Amino acid sequence: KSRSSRAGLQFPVGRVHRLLRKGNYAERVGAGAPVYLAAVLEYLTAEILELAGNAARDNKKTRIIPRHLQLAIRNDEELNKLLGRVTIAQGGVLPNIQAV
Amino acid sequence: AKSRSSRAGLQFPVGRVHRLLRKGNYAERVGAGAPVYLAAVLEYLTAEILELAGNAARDNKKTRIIPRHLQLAIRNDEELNKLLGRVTIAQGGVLPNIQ
Amino acid sequence: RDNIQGITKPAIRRLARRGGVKRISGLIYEETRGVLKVFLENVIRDAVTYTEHAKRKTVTAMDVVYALKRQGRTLYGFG
Amino acid sequence: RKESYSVYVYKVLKQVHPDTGISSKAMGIMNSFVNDIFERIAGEASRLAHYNKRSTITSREIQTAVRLLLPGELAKHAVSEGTKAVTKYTSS
Amino acid sequence: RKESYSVYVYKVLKQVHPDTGISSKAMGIMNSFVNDIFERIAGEASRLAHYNKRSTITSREIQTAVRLLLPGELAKHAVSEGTKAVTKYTSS
Amino acid sequence: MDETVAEFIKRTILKIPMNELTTILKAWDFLSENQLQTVNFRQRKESVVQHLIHLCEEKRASISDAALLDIIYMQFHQHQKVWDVFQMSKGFDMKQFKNSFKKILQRALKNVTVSFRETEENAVWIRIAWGTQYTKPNQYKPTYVVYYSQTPYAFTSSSMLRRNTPLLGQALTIASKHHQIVKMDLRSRYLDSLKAIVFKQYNQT
Amino acid sequence: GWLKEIRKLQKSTHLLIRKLPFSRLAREICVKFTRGVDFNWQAQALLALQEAAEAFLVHLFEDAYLLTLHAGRVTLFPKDVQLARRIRG
Amino acid sequence: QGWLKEIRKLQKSTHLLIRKLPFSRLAREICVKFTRGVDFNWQAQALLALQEAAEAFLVHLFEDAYLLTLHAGRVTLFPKDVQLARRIRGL
DNA sequence: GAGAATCCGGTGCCGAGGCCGCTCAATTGGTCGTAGACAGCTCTAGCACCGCTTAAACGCACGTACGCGCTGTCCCCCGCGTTTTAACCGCCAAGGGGATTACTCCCTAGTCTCCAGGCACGTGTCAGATATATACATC
DNA sequence: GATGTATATATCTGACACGTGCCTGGAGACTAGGGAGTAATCCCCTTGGCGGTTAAAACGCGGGGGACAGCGCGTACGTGCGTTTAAGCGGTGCTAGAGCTGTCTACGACCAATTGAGCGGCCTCGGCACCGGATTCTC
Repeated sequence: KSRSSRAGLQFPVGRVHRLLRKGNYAERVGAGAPVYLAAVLEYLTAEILELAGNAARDNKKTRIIPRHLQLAIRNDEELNKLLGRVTIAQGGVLPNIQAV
Repeated sequence: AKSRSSRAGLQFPVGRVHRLLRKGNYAERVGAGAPVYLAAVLEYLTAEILELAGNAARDNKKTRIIPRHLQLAIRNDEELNKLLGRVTIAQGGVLPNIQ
Repeated sequence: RDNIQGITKPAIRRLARRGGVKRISGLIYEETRGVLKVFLENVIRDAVTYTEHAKRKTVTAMDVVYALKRQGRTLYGFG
Repeated sequence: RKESYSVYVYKVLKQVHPDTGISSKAMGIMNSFVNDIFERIAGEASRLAHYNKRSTITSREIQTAVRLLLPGELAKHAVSEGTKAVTKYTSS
Repeated sequence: RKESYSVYVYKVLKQVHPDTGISSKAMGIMNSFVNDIFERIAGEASRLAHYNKRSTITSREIQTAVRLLLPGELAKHAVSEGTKAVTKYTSS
Repeated sequence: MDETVAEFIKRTILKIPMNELTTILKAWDFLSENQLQTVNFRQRKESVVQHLIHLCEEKRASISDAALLDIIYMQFHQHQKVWDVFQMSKGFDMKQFKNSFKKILQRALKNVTVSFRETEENAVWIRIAWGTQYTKPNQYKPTYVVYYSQTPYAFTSSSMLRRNTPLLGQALTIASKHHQIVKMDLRSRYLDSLKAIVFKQYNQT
Repeated sequence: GWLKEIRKLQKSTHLLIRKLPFSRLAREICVKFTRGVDFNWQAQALLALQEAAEAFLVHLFEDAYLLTLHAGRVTLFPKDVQLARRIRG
Repeated sequence: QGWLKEIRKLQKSTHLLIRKLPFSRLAREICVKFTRGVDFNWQAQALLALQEAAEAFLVHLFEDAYLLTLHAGRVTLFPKDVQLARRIRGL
């Protein structure tokens, strides 16, 4: 009967609605908005973690570490434009070599 | 029967800024002393940039401010160039800059 | 007594190797010690303000994260 | 007493991957990811409640904020998935 | 019915200058200047009502927002002028 | 004046509660009572100290007067710190003692800050701000010495900054007319218990 | 020569500037912008300063080296670093 | 010479360096390709606004990209210079 | 040592500032709930320091790989003169829809009430880290 | 062909995935009142087109100006190697400082009357934009 399971999501809906009430964003908050918002956040989280898990798998390690998210972000094209002004702790860089 | 800016000793309004700062939904509670201070800050900024503009206006033997004078008064001063960095003034043109 | 020479002559070399530079010149060792210093001012003067406002003598990690977010260079990994 | 988003990211990771573990530091990155995108979209859509002289945030404003804040194909997939969530939310 | 800030900029210009006229286009620039700085400061100080878990905007938050949003000497002159306005506002 | 001592005086008066701030400012004896009458004592603390600094912007300021204000602040908050008890042996005006201690300490290191205050039962409260030979003396971590002319005992405040403890001990032993300094087990919070455990033994040796 | 050194450092992830000199530098610069007051950095925030400083310097030297290959150089002169800041603004 | 007079002349006046109707037809052609079928009305001030933004952006881009031709010893621009100038920023 | 650049004057013209009507939004004033300043107490986590120890920097000597100025060559933009062309100005019609008002209705907000979920705490135990030792890749 | 270069495993080491207790924030319910969605309307701002001009763009051409390629001297930089210095571990102390729990009070929302400060429309007239004229400058 919970609003997370009623819409078939995984991210919470009551917490997002609580942060849209107490966030000073508008005077009234509709009911059709935060379910849409949680669905978009769940899609972006799955979009990152799929590439992160595949890059972790190709390095023969069964654990996700921030170097793997660094590689997955900087190798993808869409997240290169979404996260283009982002530094990541314990990051490292891409293996960039260039000659003359 | 008595004006707010006249108590403030200022020239920018006070009730209009307070009205926008309530209706803008910036916080659910607005302190009373805030928009007077904010209007004084806005008055000092506009006074500084017009005081820099009028000297360049008299430098070009003119008395009517065109946007080129505002462009020059922004770009020649250092600290306003730090402030208004990512702003393209309309009808402005560029500084005389060669080589 | 040197106070900026804690940045060493090869630590700049390690950062240039991470950047991918084959052969550093000379006076770079006197140049980078300028630039870093300037950048730290535009964090620390921007990060000592927030902790001044909340009546705290402790400069937490969230304050530096907020100052770096305000500068434009968003940092994620801490909090 | 100080909440976070670790459990939900862990559930999504165990959904789309069988047994791929995640360290306790990189999970922190995910917190500062998704306490950030929510700051953009649900911030920026608030701005569209002000230009049109409204006072509500419905699903349409969040839809336009997703159309703005994301590049092309990712935005198309997100807007295609969100209304798919809303339609099965309405007929509860 | 659609207000602006032309009259007040004209009064400040006639205060700090005797007869320097201003065109009807450049005055428009001043509108989009000072409907902008007010969007920054009184926007950004609102953020400092959220990090410290408050609900008010007093003079101190606007003071810190001016300390942040302006470079050095201009910020020093502005913070020196604003409290000078407030102190003669208090003893009304 | 410099623009460092104003922050110190502002922070010190912000630490003072409103219950006895007028008592502190009357006992400090630095401003005119008409200027005490001018200052509103009914608004909040975040502007009363601004008005008091703006009084002290005009007339007079130093580091010595701010240090003496810090001494009077510390004399009424003895519940906060934890004290230590010393004693000298192997061996009188206090003016020569002040001059000897200040000259020995300023010959020991480059940058120190010494401040005195006279209190009854021949007491002297000595505030020391340590430093190095390259930096300014840190005002915010002082070291306080309660010294008595009659008894060879001295009460010692702890601090974050150690490594100057045997230097201060030998400089105060040479600064006094003595040769030995001890360090007993007596480390407690309240000054009256240390006072009693010293004076029950000293007055009735 | 150097080529075994680059491909070792673009693989690891640890800090390069040592923690204690960077801490002393931050405590030096901080005391000038607060009117002579000490502070107490949490042991987490200095990592945030150091990570932002490393990321900024690495991106800066990458762009400066992109400038050095334009003019036929391989060597990275101080004319190159003071030009990759005025372009970026 | 000639160019030394033209740099002094064009940096003095504040005109529009691009003609109106070709820029308007280009903006309408780009606007047709998004959300097809319907036309889109343009107010007469909005096209002037977008033209001022585009002129200020292109002038700032050429003035920024010229500094990578004095740096290489050359005098003349190249498309390598413009593509590198966009590579530095991140646009 | 004279066409080109700069200052000056005259004249139309048109927008900038003064002026009036007015209306609605800012002022004044009295009411009440409550947000936050203020004090004091409690755990904790940051700083100072020290002994060791050892990993890395420091200083230097030297070989040599690029930096740079020079110069020859060849190609390639710019100024110029002629021809062509479309941008613009002003007008004239017309009509699509932008802004305004009415009106009902419905949908979100507030308050109360009930309990299932998400967080802090604690713990065995597998993932990797580093370390040594041994089978391939190569200028 | 010796120096890397990848792999087997040793074990050991601690983070972490997991299980439990538990406090409180999320769900159910429902009224109610302002937000707004739909309907109509009328003007007002935009679109389309005729037509004539006039600056403005396109196109050949040649000529100097500049980019590019080779090259020699040399010097400023990498590397090898002994030292010596400062950085890390880690351990102790140990206390300033976050924070958080009550309180009480000044203070800001909330609301009815009312009036002038500021907005809309209008009308010049001086400031200014342009056109033509008289006084300097480098090749």
